[PDB]
Amino acid sequence: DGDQMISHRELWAKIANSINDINEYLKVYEHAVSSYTQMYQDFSAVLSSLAGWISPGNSVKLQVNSLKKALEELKEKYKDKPLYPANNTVSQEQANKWLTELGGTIGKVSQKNGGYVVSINMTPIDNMLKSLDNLGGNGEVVLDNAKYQAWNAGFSAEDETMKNNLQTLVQKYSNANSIFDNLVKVLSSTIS
Amino acid sequence: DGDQMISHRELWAKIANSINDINEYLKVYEHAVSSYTQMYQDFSAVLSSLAGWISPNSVKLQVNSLKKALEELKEKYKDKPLYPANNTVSQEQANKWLTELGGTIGKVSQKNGYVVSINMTPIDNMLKSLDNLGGNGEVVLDNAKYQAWNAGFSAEDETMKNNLQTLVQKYSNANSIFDNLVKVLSSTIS
Repeated sequence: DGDQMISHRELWAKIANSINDINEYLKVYEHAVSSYTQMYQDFSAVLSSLAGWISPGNSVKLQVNSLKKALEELKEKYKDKPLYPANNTVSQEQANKWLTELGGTIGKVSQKNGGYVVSINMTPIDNMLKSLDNLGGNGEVVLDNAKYQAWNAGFSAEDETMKNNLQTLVQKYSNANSIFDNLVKVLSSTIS
Repeated sequence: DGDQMISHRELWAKIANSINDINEYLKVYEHAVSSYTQMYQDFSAVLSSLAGWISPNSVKLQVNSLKKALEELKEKYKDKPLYPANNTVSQEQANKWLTELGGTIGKVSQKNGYVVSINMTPIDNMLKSLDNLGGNGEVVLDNAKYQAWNAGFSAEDETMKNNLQTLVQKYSNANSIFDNLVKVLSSTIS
C-alpha cells in the first residue's frame, strides 16, 4: 500500500504544479486589488472635484448634474471590470467562494455570459446617486449650511468606507504573499 | 540524481519532519506573542489609570506617580523575555530570531548565554519625556504643553500597538503555513 515508489523527478513535477496553482491564486488577489485601487482612485477624483462644483447660494448651491454625471460615468466604467476572474467567467458557487474570501462588502456577484463573476460592489456609488436625487430640483439645488454639512459627511463616510475596504484587501494580498513565500521556502528547504 | 526513487513512507516522514520543524517556529512565535501581549495589557492598565493622574484652564500631572508606574512595568518585564521562555540560547541564535521578529520589537540581552528580552525603548522615551517636565511630583502645564506631550505619548503607545499587531499577523501567517502543510500530509494518506 505504502510501498509504492516515486522518483525525486516526479516530486518536483508535483511541486511545480502546486506552485502554479498558488500563483494564479495570487494573481486573482493581485488583479482584485488593482481594479479596486483604480475604482477608488477615480472616486477620490470625484471628491476632489467637488470643491469646484459647489458655490454660495449663508447657504451653498450644489451642481447636482455635474456630480451625478461623474458618478454615472464611474459606475459605467466599472460595469465590465470585475474583481474576478478578469476574463471569461466561473460558476455561481465559485464566485460566492471568492466573494466570501475577498469580503462581502467589497465585491458583488453578477452574471455576464451564462456564468457568474464577482463585479466591483458599487453600493457606495449607488448610495451617492440616490442621496443626490432626494435633493429635489432640476440642475442645482440650494441647501443650508447644516444640511450640506450632513450630506457632505455621508459623502466622506462612503469615501472612507472604500478607503478601509481597500486597505484590508491589500492586507490580505500581502498576507497571502508571505504565506506563499515561506511555503515555497519550506518545500525547497526539505529536498535540499 | 533525479532518477533516485523514494517510497511513500519516506514521503510521509519527510513531510512530518518539516512539520515538526515549523512547529518549533510556532512554539517561539506563540510565546513571544503572549509575552508582548501581557506587557501591553499591563501598559494599557497604566493608560486606564492616567485619567486619575491629570486634573484641571491648565492641567496638573502627577509626574512621579506616572514615572514610578512606568518604571515598575519595565522592572517587571526585565526578567520576562520574548525568547527563549526558559534557560538561554547562543548569541547568533538570539540574533537570527531578533531579525525574524524585527529589530524594533525585541532586544538581545546577555545571561551568563543570550536572550531576546522585550524592547522597552518606548517606555524609556516616555520616561525621558516625563523627566523633561517640571520637578517635584505634581506639575502644572498649560493646554499647549499637555497637547504636545500627550501627542508623543500616544505615539509611543501606538508604536507598541503596531508592534503587537504585526507580530500577531506573523504568528497567524505562520499558523496558516502549518495548516496548509498539514492539509498536504493528510491528503497524501488515502
